[PDB]
Amino acid sequence: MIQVTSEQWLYWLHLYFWPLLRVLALISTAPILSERAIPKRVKLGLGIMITLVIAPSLPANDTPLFSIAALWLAMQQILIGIALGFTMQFAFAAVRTAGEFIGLQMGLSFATFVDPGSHLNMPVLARIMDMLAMLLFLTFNGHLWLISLLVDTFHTLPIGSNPVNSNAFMALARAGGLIFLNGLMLALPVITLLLTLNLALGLLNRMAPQLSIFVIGFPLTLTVGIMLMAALMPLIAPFCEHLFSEIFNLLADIVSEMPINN
Amino acid sequence: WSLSVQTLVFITSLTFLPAILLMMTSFTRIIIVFGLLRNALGTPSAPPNQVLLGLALFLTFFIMSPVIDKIYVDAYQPFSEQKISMQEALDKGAQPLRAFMLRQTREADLALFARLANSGPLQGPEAVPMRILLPAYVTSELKTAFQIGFTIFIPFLIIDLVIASVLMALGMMMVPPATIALPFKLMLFVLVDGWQLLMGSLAQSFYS
Amino acid sequence: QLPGLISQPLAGGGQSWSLSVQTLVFITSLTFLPAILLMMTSFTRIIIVFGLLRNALGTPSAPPNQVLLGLALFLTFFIMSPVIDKIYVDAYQPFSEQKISMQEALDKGAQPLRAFMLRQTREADLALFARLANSGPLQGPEAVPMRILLPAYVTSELKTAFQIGFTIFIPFLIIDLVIASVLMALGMMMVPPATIALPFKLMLFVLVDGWQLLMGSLAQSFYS
Amino acid sequence: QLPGLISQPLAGGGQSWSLSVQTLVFITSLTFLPAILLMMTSFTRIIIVFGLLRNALGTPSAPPNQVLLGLALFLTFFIMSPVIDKIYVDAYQPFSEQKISMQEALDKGAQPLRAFMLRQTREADLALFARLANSGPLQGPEAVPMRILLPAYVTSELKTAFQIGFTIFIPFLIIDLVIASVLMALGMMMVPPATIALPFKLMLFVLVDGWQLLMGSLAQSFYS
Amino acid sequence: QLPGLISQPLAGGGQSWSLSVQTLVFITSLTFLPAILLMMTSFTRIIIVFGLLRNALGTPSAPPNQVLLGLALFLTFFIMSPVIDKIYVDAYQPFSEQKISMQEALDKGAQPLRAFMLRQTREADLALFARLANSGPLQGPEAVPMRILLPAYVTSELKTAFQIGFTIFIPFLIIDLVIASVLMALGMMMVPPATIALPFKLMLFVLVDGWQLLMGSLAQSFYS
Amino acid sequence: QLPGLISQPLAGGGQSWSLSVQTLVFITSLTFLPAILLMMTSFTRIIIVFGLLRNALGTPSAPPNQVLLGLALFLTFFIMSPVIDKIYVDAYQPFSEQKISMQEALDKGAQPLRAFMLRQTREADLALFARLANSGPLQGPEAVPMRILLPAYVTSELKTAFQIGFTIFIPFLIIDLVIASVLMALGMMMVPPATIALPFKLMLFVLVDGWQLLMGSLAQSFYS
Amino acid sequence: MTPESVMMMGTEAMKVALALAAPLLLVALITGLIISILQAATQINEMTLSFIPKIVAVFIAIIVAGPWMLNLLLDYVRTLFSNLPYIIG
Amino acid sequence: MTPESVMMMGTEAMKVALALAAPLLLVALITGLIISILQAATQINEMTLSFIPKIVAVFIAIIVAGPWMLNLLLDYVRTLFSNLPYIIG
Amino acid sequence: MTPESVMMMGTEAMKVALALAAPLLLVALITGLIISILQAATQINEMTLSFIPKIVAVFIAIIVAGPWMLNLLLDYVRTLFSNLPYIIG
Amino acid sequence: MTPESVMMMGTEAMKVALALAAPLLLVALITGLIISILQAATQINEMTLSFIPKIVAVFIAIIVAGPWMLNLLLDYVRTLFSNLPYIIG
Repeated sequence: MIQVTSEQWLYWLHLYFWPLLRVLALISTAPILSERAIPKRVKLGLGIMITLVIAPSLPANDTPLFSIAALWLAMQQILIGIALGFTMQFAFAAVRTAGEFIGLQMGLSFATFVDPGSHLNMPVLARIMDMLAMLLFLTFNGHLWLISLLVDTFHTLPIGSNPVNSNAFMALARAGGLIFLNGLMLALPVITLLLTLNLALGLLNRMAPQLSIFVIGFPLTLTVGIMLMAALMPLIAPFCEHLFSEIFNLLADIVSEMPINN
Repeated sequence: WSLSVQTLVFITSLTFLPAILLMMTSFTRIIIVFGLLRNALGTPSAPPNQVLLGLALFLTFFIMSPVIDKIYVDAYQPFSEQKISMQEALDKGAQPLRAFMLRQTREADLALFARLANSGPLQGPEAVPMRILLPAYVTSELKTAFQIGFTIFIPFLIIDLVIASVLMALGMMMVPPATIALPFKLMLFVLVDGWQLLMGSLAQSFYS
Repeated sequence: QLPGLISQPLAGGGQSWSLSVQTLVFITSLTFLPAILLMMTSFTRIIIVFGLLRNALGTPSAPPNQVLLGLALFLTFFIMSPVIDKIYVDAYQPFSEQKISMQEALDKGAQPLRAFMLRQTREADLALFARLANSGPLQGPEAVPMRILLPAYVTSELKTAFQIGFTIFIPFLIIDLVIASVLMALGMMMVPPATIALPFKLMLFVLVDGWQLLMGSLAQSFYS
Repeated sequence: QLPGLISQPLAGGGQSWSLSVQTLVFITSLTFLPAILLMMTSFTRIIIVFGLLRNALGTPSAPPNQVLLGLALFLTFFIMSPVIDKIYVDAYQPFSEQKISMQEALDKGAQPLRAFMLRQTREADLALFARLANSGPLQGPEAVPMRILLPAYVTSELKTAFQIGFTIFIPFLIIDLVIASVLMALGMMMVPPATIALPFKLMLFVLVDGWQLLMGSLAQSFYS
Repeated sequence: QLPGLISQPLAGGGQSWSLSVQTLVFITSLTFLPAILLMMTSFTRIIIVFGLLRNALGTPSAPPNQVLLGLALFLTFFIMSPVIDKIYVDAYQPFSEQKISMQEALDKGAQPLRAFMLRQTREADLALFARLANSGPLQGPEAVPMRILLPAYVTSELKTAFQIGFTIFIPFLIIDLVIASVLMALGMMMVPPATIALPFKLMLFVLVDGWQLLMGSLAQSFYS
Repeated sequence: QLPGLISQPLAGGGQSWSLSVQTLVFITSLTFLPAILLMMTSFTRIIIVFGLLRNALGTPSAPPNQVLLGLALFLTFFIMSPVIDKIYVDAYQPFSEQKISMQEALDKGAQPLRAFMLRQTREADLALFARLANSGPLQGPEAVPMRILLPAYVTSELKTAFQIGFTIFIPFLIIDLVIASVLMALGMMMVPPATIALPFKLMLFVLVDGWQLLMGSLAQSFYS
Repeated sequence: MTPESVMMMGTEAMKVALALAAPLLLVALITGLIISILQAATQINEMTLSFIPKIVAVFIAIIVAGPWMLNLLLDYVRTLFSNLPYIIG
Repeated sequence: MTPESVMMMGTEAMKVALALAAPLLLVALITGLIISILQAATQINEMTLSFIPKIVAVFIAIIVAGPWMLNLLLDYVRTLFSNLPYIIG
Repeated sequence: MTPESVMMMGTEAMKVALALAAPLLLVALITGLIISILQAATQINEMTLSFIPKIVAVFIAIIVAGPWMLNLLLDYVRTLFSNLPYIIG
Repeated sequence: MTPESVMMMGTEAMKVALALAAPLLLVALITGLIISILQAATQINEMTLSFIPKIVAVFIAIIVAGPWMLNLLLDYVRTLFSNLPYIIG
């Protein structure tokens, strides 16, 4: 019946292993590919589906996977995958930061202000904005672009003993500053309006110290913030288009800069 | 003598195989949607991964039953009693799977994988090999599963935000909104009997 | 009995694994069937209800996940012991000493499970999945396919577990809300109400003899 | 010993590979047997009491889950040296040199566990599950089946653990309330009382010899 | 030697390939083994003290659990270099290429651990657990079993760890109280004192150079 | 003949396919190797700096832990690129072609790391740990064991990371104090200064381009 | 499990919660208002002077009406757990 | 699944959230304003005087407007489930 | 583990807590009251003027009544931990 | 770990804390009293009028009596961390 001899069973294992490892490094840290909702079995299955197309037309750098060469090659593969995935984490980190800063001004998580102890953050609004960012990412086929960029990394720098240049790593770590910048640029209107509202509440406190932030400000501030976020949504679509595009350009430049200095 | 350990290692490796068959079935979308729902309830691992995996397997068996029957009548029954070759029975076991994949696979994924596979122009859909159709199908299933999960994921965060705002407006800054939102989320999910609607929506949207 | 594998070396340092389809599906099923057998049994409702109770106590992961999993297994074993011993005397006993075929022993081992599911499966779920599958009349229990019985049974168990959990949360929600309101009336916006609610929740759950009541309700919810 | 894989040579250098039902049930039970053994070894009550103490200290995960879990195993091992060595001399010793088969070795080693769980189980839980099982005339302790003994024992251990945790919660709740009231009276209404209560909680717990008393209570209240 | 996979011929040249019961025990232990093996080391007290310090800084999870885990392991490796070397030259070396059996290899690797935990265990805990176990005089180190030595050592380490942590909270408690009092006396009532006190606490901790003080104090107190 | 498996014949042609003790240590500690490897690198300082920056911004958990764990990894990979390069050209380059022996290769792979750790450790920490270890003169860097260098390195990295974090708090502390004082001088007692101060803190952190400065400082002050 | 059953169960639960909280909140509000009237009649501007009387009043309310609330809550939970295997079907 | 569809879904979600929270938040704001003005007219002043009336007002609003908010939530969820197959591309 | 025994333990704990916090709370209340009366008589008022005398009074009370409160707490906790194996059931 | 040792350690800690806060609290109280007295002459009803002089007085005290407090804290923490090995018995 079904026949599976030794050579086929092994060659398949050894040949696929390195692109498999790079792809899994990308998947295990990635915008949507790295989610605890996705089980690890699906995580490995998608990786080996990608390896099914990566392996053909790829140099056969088949070294034993129980030696120090295996450790060194695995290090480079994990470095490449982690670099790509965590660099693309920046857009969603930025939108989460913007949402949580909007929420803190609204007063959603005031326990964080008074004491760091306890997991009483629950940035619900940040979660909603992160959902919207992920759905826009899906509609823009960002994961497809990530897969294509990973294929390009396979092509430009093959599986080998050449060390990866570290100037690119420092450049993309330095690019980590985009989180707070984009968090402000996304949240300027609501932040300014809520600051003006809080100053108005302080002016009301002026004439009557009996007026308190707990008594009056929090309900009104929360209502105004909810209305503003309902009104701020249409701004999200072009902002996400710019945000993903700039990060994709940055990743392309960094990948093009990696292999010159091996 | 080491061959008897090599065969045991081969069996151990083969135990990892059924991931491929689950990719070929509805598992990859259903399990992701259910994990997103688990995250939605604000109570991670409230149904253990074993329970979620088993119910996903049952849903896939319900959905993939006609495909399994076609494979049975086309591939398994002429090969169980050795009436047909394995190399061509494997081909017979993919054509229903081919038609099943092509219905749920988006054009963008297929175009991307054709571009990155260095393949030539194709005259017919049947000419599309498995090596290119499978990853595109898995990616499309990932995308649609996340879309379904996020569409269902809204009302629970709406409840979370509403309850957090009300509690904060009541001055209850130290009360954690999750512990009050979970009973209300379950109350809504039972009132709109969301299990039945979720099962039906998954089944119908995956049939279509 | 069970299918197997044949291996013959080819030349120097070679090996060939001859395999049928039954043995392949058996090997693939070994990693899934521990969960499947727990899906035919009452595990789902019990484990979901107990996880919901763990969240209700305001102290998530206070009993470790293995503790809940083991006690749920014990409760299912108590509930499913008649089905288990009927399977033993009808399927495992006549097949252990190869007195009867596997393809028919599997049929015998599923009949009590099918009866149990039909006892606990709501008619609404069966109708929903019959409509989704474009099935026939299905007037008789034997006419109900397993492909219809399994997902409908799972949906009914999920709905019942969610109902029981929601009913469970209510007294603890009352305790939490009352304590939070009392603290706010006294001021104490810095005091987390959980530190007061949890001892009072334990007070309630041991004064009402909650564990016996919950176990009895869970056990009696299956015979109906 | 344990069921596994069988191999019979066939033809020229051919190796068959088959297995029995015992092997397939054993491989699936591998995942669940540690949980069941932990259930029967009273790990539940100890780990639940210690988690409740961790919550009562107001400092979640101040001792990590690993150290708490390990000390729970150490306390259980200290408690059940007679059970463990009775099992060793009654089950493991006559089975290591294959003097008795596994089928009788399992029930031989489970007899001390059965007597133990009968000793700790309350009468009320046993009666509740006996009437839930709709059994006939049950008089002798040997007539008590494992299906009744296990869940009743689990319920009794859960209730005892929750009672012990509730009693542990009291002094820490007193300290929290006293310090919160003092802070509110002084007007420091933005200062979190936990940051001042935790050092005083630890001062009390090291001044009363809290660990010695807690271990002694968990040991003495257990053979009863 | 070690426990692994065994192959026993049966009947007419048929070979049975199965794991050993000791291998099953080994896997079942692995789930919690690391914790029990690491608590016999210095991990427990160090990790508890570090967690209590992290709570004391008013900034929970400012150093993540992984960093604290690595740091406790590094300090334990520093403290128990002589014990590890004795285990290595007495157990690991004569058993890596099997000059000795596994049964006495654990005994050789346990005697330094037994003597050390006897050094670091209070006599009160040993007396308590000896009375609970209803054992004999236990005059000699050979007389005291592992069953009594393990939980007594764990209790001693927990008590010492909370003593050290409570002493650690005192300067930070003083800082918090002083800053809160100053903020109230300035009328700054709604300002959260934690935000103003965290940088001051870190500044004091770096001027006093407390990190090396903590490591030295832990090492000197734990060698006693 | 697998690298981790050791086979020994017993009795009647029975081969005990058992697991090597080194493999046992690896399989027990696999969850710990990331911790030690990350502590031996610059991870220990970048993570503390990032966490203290999160606390300084008055917005705990504003960027997710995963993205900062990835960012800190990039800094470690860039900063220690010379170290790995030395390791490559001194250990792997003369060994890949089996040109030099195993025993000296670990020393050649550790000497650059040993010097790298020594360039960061304070003299005071090394003296303290050498005095606790009761070692000799240790005049040369080669004379310094890992037993002394490993804890000294981490206890120096913690101090320097805390100092950098405090320097990070200083401007945000000034911002918060200024905002609170401005609010209080204008009779706005009830208004919490944190809500107003948070957007100003973020805007000032972005306008001064603080993240680039933080990367520059972490890259510059570390090797010098 | 019809929405009408959910509504009746919820209203009964709110009744239990109100019965639990009505005495404590009522006495706290009454003592706070009385101390406020005292603060208004005599020109006393102390902020936290009412906290201790409120604590004393809540303490007395818990001591006096303790067993009544405890019995009410226990009976409610017993009824709920007894009707658990019947309200689900 | 066009981006405009996601954007409209988000706006509808926030509109539903506002419609759920606007009654309770507005009632709490109104009762807080009433209590604060009553305190300002007199000389009584403490922080906790308005908390209990706010709790009572929110409880009353939940009782009165409970069925309407529940119907809104159920209709929104049912429409989402019904339109789920149509939004898939 | 009857509700009567639970109420007895609760009232014992409440008595212990009251005796533990009576000196601090009463001294703080007396100091605040006298400082507020002095401010009213002097027709000058700073709300945070009374905080320092309150802190000083509480600090003195902790020194004077510290050992007695500590002994009460230690004795009561020892009784609880000794009766634990007898109150399990 | 006798209760007398705990009480002596707490007494030393409280003495150090008083030494820390005595200058700052004393100068804040004195400045507040002076401004409250001066407000009687001017009949100004600006509630937080004393805040700025309080801040400048506290800043002056910090920049004048700062190194003394720092030395006290450093010595006390050094003694605690040095005798940590000895407190365990």
